[PDB]
Amino acid sequence: KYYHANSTEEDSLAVGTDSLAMGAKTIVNADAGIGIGLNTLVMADAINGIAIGSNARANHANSIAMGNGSQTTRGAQTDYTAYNMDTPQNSVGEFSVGSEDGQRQITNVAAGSADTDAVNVGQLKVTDAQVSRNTQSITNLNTQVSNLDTRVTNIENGIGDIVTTGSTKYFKTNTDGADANAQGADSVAIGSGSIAAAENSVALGTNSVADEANTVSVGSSTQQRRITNVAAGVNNTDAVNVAQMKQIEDKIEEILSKIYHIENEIARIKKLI
Amino acid sequence: KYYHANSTEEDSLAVGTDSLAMGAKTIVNADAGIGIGLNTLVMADAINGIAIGSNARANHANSIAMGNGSQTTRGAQTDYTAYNMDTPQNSVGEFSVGSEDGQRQITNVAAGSADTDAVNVGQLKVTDAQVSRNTQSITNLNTQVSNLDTRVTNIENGIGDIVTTGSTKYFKTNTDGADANAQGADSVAIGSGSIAAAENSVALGTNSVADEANTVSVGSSTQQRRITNVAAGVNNTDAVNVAQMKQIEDKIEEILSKIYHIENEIARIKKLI
Amino acid sequence: KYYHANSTEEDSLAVGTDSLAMGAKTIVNADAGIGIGLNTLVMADAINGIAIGSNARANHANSIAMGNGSQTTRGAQTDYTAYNMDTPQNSVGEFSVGSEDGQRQITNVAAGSADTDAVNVGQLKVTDAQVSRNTQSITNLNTQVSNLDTRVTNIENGIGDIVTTGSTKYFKTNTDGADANAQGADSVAIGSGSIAAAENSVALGTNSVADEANTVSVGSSTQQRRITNVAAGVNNTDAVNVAQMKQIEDKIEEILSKIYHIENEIARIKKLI
Ligand SMILES: [Cl-]
Repeated sequence: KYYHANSTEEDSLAVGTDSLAMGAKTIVNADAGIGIGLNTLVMADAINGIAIGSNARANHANSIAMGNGSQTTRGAQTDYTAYNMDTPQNSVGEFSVGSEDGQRQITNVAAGSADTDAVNVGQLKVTDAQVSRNTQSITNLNTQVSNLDTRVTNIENGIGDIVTTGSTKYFKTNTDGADANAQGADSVAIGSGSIAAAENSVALGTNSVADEANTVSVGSSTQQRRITNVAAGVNNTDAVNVAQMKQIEDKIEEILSKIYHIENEIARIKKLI
Repeated sequence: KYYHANSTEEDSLAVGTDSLAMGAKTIVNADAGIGIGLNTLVMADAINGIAIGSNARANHANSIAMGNGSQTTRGAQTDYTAYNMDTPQNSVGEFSVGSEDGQRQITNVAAGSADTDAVNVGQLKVTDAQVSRNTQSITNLNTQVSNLDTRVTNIENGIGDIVTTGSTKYFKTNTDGADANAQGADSVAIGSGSIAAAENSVALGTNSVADEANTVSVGSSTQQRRITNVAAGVNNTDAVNVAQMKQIEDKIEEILSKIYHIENEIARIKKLI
Repeated sequence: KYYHANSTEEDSLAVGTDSLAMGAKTIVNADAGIGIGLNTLVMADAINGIAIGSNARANHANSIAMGNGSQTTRGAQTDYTAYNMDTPQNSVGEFSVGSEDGQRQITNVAAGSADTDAVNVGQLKVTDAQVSRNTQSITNLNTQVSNLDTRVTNIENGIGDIVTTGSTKYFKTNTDGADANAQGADSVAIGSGSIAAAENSVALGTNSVADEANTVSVGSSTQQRRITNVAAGVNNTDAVNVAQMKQIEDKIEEILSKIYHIENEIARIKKLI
């Protein structure tokens, strides 16, 4: 009277101590067990459970099932291991909305607030919005970087020439030895193994050594150098060249010749008295 | 007798074949259908369904609803794109906890373990912990990268100056001709078109050619150079200057003068016999 | 008759207006309230609520609970900040599957499709597959970058030391002064304060000034320089050294001596007539 049930099928059987069970062919064998509809079984004494649907099945201790051919699949789980979740978890029971051969979408759900709340598809999308933002940021950086590698790579291929041969297109030196050394104040040192030891000096050439204030050394005591292709000095502080000296040598030879003849004439007189 | 129901409202109607239905105004029209409470409708023969609440509504085949003005919204769904997946998903049914214009939070839920388990707000937080870690990693690299670009920029804007001008603040050459050439071992070549062909040599100046072991060439056969601002040599292996030579020229002129007078005196005698 | 309930416990009490309530010791105090099984309450002010299980508990307005010692924990919550949302959220009710002290895994669930669908552990795994992919990409870029910094520190620690010093391993100059200046066409200027003012000229040395076409200046009017370590000239356009000159000075001194003796002999004759 307020609980109608159209049927010509067999009796309901609420077998368990303190149990409830409604519907045709409904075998509730478990203590304090609920089950509702066409052959909703409460398997093994397996206690306190619930199955609410056509051919429903409560199989695990302290669990629930819901609907068509639904079954409890593991129930209470203790010291168990959840996905995305180091540290173990505890559970007081399962809640099935389906089966191992068949599952169910859980519609119309408000976005979780506290930690143990079902989270919906929207609350995920929000995360996945960032992953996306991030993934893009990465493609940029792989890109940006692949370029920096190229730029840096060129510097090593266009300057590398300069840092290794210590040379430029107009100040070249074919050598691989000791670094030039400009050791005195305002000194210049050109070429491997050169040394400008003195105030305001220049050491010009491989293993040149300038060891005296205000000089330009074209070599050393262990190895001098001739200077070549030098135009005749004109001013007082210009360098003289060999052709210039040659001129003087020439006048000296002319003199000696004159003195010879003079000596002859003086003999030619002395004796001709 | 153990199933009380306070009411003066109309009858329950468990209409469907094999169906159960309890509560006032509860119209269960569907076969093997359950529905419980104030006008909980099982719409269209739409089968095997369930609605458990005030004005509840089971509308889709094989589905469930729960609570105030709740409705099944799509039910079983075959080969359907599920969020985030890739391959199609199958579903035996829906389970509504609400409606299109009203939804419900699902509290007190143990963290999912297997793939088809509801995941809670905690299991998401764990993911979002990493997104955060990652996002920060990005901001760093963005920053670190930009810092490198600025660095590479400065190299590219300091080192270029050289690579084009072949010149540095302290070694300069106003020019745009042939790269200098240091072709001999340990040789030095300064300035466009210079050539240091010989062992241990220097070619000092535009189009200078030093073609002899142990020399410094200040030009070539096609164009020599004067060397200027040269102090008087003191040591044997110092370069002499013109004023120095001028001294010697001066003594020679004094000699010639003497020889003239001597010649006169010798004539002045010869003839005065 | 189709609703059996094995028990010797007290009566069910469907107290609330329009309410339903089945099972032993079941106190349904709330209007339009459902509750099913042993000792299940609907007290507090649990308007329209539901509890379906052993010792079940509907405590919050418009809410639901399900199973063993289950309780409604907050119910309808409006304009609450739920995890990850920024926007506030509305809710028509809670759905508990457990307790503040004890919770439940929700097995056998089809992957959510629309926004308000429970999402399963699988749908998360898909996300977390990318986070992983991304995290790896980061570790790479942190690496790739740590390299580039290395490579770039090096260039700075090689080249730019040039741009600061004006010096390469083989063209050094120990100086802070005025840049070099190569002002004439095809001119060369070496060292701080040097000036190559003239066509095709070289200014060799700190504050050297070459102000005449086709010259190499080793200094200036304000400060000249000796040139050292210079081999004896051989060719006409080679520079002469001092030892070369000393030889000529020596012959001149020999000549003057001769002329002295000649002069004496000439006097020795003149007067000896
Ligand atoms: Cl990420």
